[PDB]
Amino acid sequence: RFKGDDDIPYK
Amino acid sequence: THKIKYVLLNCDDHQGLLKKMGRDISEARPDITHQCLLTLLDSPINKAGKLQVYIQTSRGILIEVNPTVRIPRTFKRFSGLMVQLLHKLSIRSVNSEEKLLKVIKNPITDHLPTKCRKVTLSFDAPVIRVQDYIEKLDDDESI
Amino acid sequence: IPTHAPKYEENFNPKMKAQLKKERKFTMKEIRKDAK
Amino acid sequence: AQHAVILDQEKYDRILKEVPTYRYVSVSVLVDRLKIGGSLARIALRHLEKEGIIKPISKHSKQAIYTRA
Amino acid sequence: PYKIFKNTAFIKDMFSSAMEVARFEGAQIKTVSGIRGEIKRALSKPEGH
Amino acid sequence: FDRTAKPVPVITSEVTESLEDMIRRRIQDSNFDDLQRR
Amino acid sequence: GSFQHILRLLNTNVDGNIKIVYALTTIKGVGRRYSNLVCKKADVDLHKRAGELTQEELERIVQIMQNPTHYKIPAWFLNTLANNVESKLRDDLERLKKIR
Amino acid sequence: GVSVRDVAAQDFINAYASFLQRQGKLEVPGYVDIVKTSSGNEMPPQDAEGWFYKRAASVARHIYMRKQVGVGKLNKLYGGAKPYKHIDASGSINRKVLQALEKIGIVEISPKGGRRISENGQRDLDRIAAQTLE
Amino acid sequence: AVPSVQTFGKKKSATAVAHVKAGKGLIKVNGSPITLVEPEILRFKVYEPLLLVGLDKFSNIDIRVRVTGGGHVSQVYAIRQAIAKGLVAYHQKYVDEQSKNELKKAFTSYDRTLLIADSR
Amino acid sequence: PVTLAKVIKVLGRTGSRGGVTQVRVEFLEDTSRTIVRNVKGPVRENDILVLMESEREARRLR
Amino acid sequence: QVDDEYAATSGIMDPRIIVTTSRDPSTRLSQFAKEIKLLFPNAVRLNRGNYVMPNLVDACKKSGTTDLVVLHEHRGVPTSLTISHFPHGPTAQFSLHNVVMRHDIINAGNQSEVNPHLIFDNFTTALGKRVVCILKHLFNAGPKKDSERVITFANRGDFISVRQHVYVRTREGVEIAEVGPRFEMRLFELRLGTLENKDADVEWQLRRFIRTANKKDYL
Amino acid sequence: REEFNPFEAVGKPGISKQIGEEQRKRAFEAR
Amino acid sequence: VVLATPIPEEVQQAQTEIKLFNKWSFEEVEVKDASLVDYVQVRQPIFVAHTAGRYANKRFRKAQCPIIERLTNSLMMNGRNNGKKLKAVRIIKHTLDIINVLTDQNPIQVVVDAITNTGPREDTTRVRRQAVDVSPLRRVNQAIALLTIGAREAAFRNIKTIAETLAEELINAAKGSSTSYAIKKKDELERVAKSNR
RNA sequence: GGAGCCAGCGAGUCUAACCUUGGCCGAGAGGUCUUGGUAAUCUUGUGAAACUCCGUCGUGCUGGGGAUAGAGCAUUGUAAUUAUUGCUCUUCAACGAGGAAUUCCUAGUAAGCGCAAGUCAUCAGCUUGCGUUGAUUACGUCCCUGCCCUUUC
Ligand SMILES: [Mg+2]
Ligand SMILES: [Mg+2]
Ligand SMILES: [Mg+2]
Ligand SMILES: [Mg+2]
Repeated sequence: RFKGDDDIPYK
Repeated sequence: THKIKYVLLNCDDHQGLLKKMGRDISEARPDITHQCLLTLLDSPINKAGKLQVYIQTSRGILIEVNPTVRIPRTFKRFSGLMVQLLHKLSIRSVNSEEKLLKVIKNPITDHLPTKCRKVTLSFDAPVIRVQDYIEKLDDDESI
Repeated sequence: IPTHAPKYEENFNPKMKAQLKKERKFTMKEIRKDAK
Repeated sequence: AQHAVILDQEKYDRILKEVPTYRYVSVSVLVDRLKIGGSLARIALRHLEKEGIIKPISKHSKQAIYTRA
Repeated sequence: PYKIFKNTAFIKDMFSSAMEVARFEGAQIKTVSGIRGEIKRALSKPEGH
Repeated sequence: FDRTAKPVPVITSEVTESLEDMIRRRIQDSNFDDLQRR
Repeated sequence: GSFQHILRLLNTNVDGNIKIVYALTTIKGVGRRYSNLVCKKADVDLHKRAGELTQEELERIVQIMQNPTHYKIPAWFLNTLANNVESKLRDDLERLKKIR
Repeated sequence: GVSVRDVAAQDFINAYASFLQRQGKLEVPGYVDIVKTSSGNEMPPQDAEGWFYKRAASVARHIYMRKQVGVGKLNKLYGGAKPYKHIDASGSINRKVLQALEKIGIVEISPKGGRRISENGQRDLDRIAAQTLE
Repeated sequence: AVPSVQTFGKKKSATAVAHVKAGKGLIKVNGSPITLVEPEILRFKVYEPLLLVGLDKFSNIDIRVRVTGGGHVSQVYAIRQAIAKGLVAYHQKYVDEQSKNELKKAFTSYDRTLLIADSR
Repeated sequence: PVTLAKVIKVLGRTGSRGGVTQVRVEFLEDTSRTIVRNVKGPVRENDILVLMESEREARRLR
Repeated sequence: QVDDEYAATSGIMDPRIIVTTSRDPSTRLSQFAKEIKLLFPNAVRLNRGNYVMPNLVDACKKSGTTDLVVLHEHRGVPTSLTISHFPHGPTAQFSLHNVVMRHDIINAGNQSEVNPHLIFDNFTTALGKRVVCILKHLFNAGPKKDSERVITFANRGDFISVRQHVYVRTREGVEIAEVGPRFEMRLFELRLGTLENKDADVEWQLRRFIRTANKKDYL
Repeated sequence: REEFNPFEAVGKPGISKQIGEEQRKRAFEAR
Repeated sequence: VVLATPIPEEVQQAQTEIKLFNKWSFEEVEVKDASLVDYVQVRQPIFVAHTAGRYANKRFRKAQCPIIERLTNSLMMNGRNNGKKLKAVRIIKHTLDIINVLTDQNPIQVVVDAITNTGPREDTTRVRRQAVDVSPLRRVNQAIALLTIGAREAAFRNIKTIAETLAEELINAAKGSSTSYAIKKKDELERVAKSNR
């Protein structure tokens, strides 16, 4: 689970 | 968007191209939308599931933003999402269960709740207390 | 509320066999012109 | 959605209890209110007929309509 | 020939692929019997017909 | 390879200017071949 | 006993709520028709759902699957170049371009 | 003066098929339960037990209405769409239906071609018409 | 010979030939009773003359209808038209003309298509 | 309460917008009283129309 | 000279035309049929859904029509145009090549539907006069002298190019603007009878497999 | 003259054949 | 009555009087609103809807067509149902049966009450918008259209079929309850017209 | 999945092998032995489809969807293990009603459904014809747009 100021993963 | 590959037209990154289009590049800034959606979607009210965002593009494109979506915080990736959305008319989740961003048919009213109060932000209009207006507004209605 | 990442491509292209078929159609159209 | 696929004893009893009550009885009524599978709604309707709890008004293959006895 | 509909006919072994037929569309052709005919169009399936 | 029939005529520009010139020339004298009531 | 909401057949998770034929269809190599045939050979009532099945029925179905010929499943029933073509097309296009 | 035509088609077919399986004299080939009955069909007859007897009843009925019928016309009659181009039914099943019906004596090899309703078969069908009318 | 009349009914390509003779109220279509005509939903669409003019008129006569061409609905329309026209013709030929008058009156009052062909 | 009025004449040359017809209706309650109304669908003489308001006077809608 | 079938009616009774299409027309053919209606001043478009030719020709003949126009297409591309003159022919069939419809134009505008002036150019042979005579009588007689619309049929190697223009006379020259459509029509059948009668005698008929076909001229 | 001939209001793409043949025409001239 | 060809008992009761599907009588059905009287046609009784009558020839002939046929015709739409009038007749028969089952009152009068109630009495026309009165023929047409499309949309992706959802829509419309889809649009259109009054 | 079950336009073999009924074999595709027809005569009532009745399924990207792919059983040539057209099984994707915009349509009409012939242009799952089921809305206006007619004013 992502939270707060996380950016979506970059592949 | 415009083919150079399709790239979101930007105020600083692209100047000559928008001149060729004849559009005043001053009104060619999607970063304002990116930040506004960023500040919106990250607000606790979204985390409480009491908000829906609608985007009306200047061209006349209406976009529905599912509260579950998460735009990339980096502007460069945000542009990649927009060009993807505008051409495919929809964005699907990584898990492939729901369409987070969807283009929808105008007018806006049909999508809005049956009983809803409509207001705009006007610098010339009387200055109000946002909190006070929301309590005196009725409950079943939406803003 | 649930949070799900949006899926997208870094660069959008609007596999090779279809590309081969695509080149064929272009070749069909031109050669027909030359014959006519 | 989740509609019950099996006739349990507690599910058996309730079908007998309310099914006299409804003015209108059909496959749709059973699934909507009793959360029972469509096939089990059908087997119930042929079941409920043979004891006479419900009376048939018109029998069509797609649509079956019944009333309380 | 392998399939015949009165004047119209389908022919095989003349061309290896549809590549060739497009080049030779409308060409003058005739049978050994002397009946004249024409290359009307290339069949997509199979190649060369 | 020998061709059987007339190729379909193509309207390149020069054909267009020739036809337009013919039309303009005809209308200049009002040389119209038109049906008339009797 | 208790109805089985989920079952494990041939290393596959199968939902109990589905009819036996269309429940076995989820198995790789098993279609609607093959599922119907194996169910029939197993002498299992098709109107039953997957979870009402007794253990002997499940084992019989498994053996039917693993040994089809032994139980008379019909034989008719049971189940670089592209680069060269690309080069050829390239050569054809090159000659064509040379003509023009 | 009861007759097959005096009875509803579905009712007569069902009743006479019931009489067939109750009698148990109709020969069933081993493969009835493995076949499509047609190329266009996607799935076998759901009523695996009694579909054959129902087909036999239907064939006997059509033979009653029409004096002479062959395998081909039954194949067309029992055929349906699979664009869809009206694929014909399975010849083997109709042929075995005919052979079974003539083994019972319901039908017989018609001169001039096809099959003829046997007089014994005629009175039999009239009988089942009589009971189903009741 | 037995008194008899013959009439035709038509709609689209469907054509029905009705023979009406003296009889015992025996009505047949395609060799089968009127009660077995299909489709069932339009069964009563075949019944309009019988129920409109009363069955007692039919009880004294035999009617045989042979239908060919067109679809099921057009066949039903041809059948009903043939029954009506045959009944009217029979009362014309072998019954007094006043009865023919009431028959045509009822048929036209309900649906003119029963007597007059409606060609599209 | 909605009043009922019977059409007596269908006006022409009114310049009314397409799809709208100006008519004269006499009230069922009082025959003498007559009022000009605007109708949005197919209308003929002698038919009865429902008037939610009996006060407004019809004006050309361009 | 005006042909026998038209000599009776060539310019007293204005031609009344029905333009129609084949069964289940595509959208493009319907648009093309609309354009052909506008080309002919007295044309009325009739949707041919399940109509049958003997019924069509009979009903058309009972209504007193002079000419019937039926259009055929291939994947929304007009292919053939047949003109049949009542009460007893002739029937002329044409093949349409390089068809360009006015729907292909943005901001095109509306046509003028005045009685158009006619231009038939390079028609010399007897068959050519037949074609000109057939086409001429589709239009009204004696267009007004100042009518700004002109329809031209130009023969170039048996291929009749059809164009329409609207002209304005200027002090030093006249300027003409094409309104469209563009299409080249080649005759390939001519029969002495209505289109319904398949047994009608063939007045003229195009030989395509003849060795001189690649160079032979007819109109 | 140039303005009021849309086919050569502006025409939709692909209506004309001028570009396709002119290249071949000069090519045929070269051969 | 005895005949060589046996005839059912119900058929002689039909001989007694004309009834829709040999189960419902037209004698007691009355249009409640006076204005709608001459376009909601129920006076001539019929066994079955399917009539193949010509109703598009003249402008107001449609009024003489019986209302049940109009509903059946309106029931078949959206392409996949076009041309299947037999299915429409069967669905309407089942709908009448359902309406009678839910409410003992005559389903035909229920239909009449529903079409009367749901008819928009005032609408809007572009000039901005201006409020206009609606011709009663338009009232019946829009009422039928609203009811049919509502019954359809209710059961488009629901276990409910067309017959029972149509029966529910008709019952609610006759009741005047807001649960009915078409009543919501009748009220909305009238409110919009009132705003531009 | 069974059962009921109804059209019309046409085509079809001489110095040949076309339409093919019927019998038998084959799960099917198809094979095989006969038979009628140079045709209002035989194929053919072309027992078309959609459709109707009775059953199974059941709001689940599910028994909707059939793209892609694999393995087989056959036909056609031809001498290749070459393709070709059919059938069986398995595999089972996008798609949940479609943005800005845009095209067409008034009665046997829109729309759905199939059957036949490829008869010198065009057409090969495309052209034409044939038949089956069969609607909603309007049939009034020059208000807006556009095109005309008259003033032998
Ligand atoms: Mg259509
Ligand atoms: Mg079609
Ligand atoms: Mg076509
Ligand atoms: Mg008009």
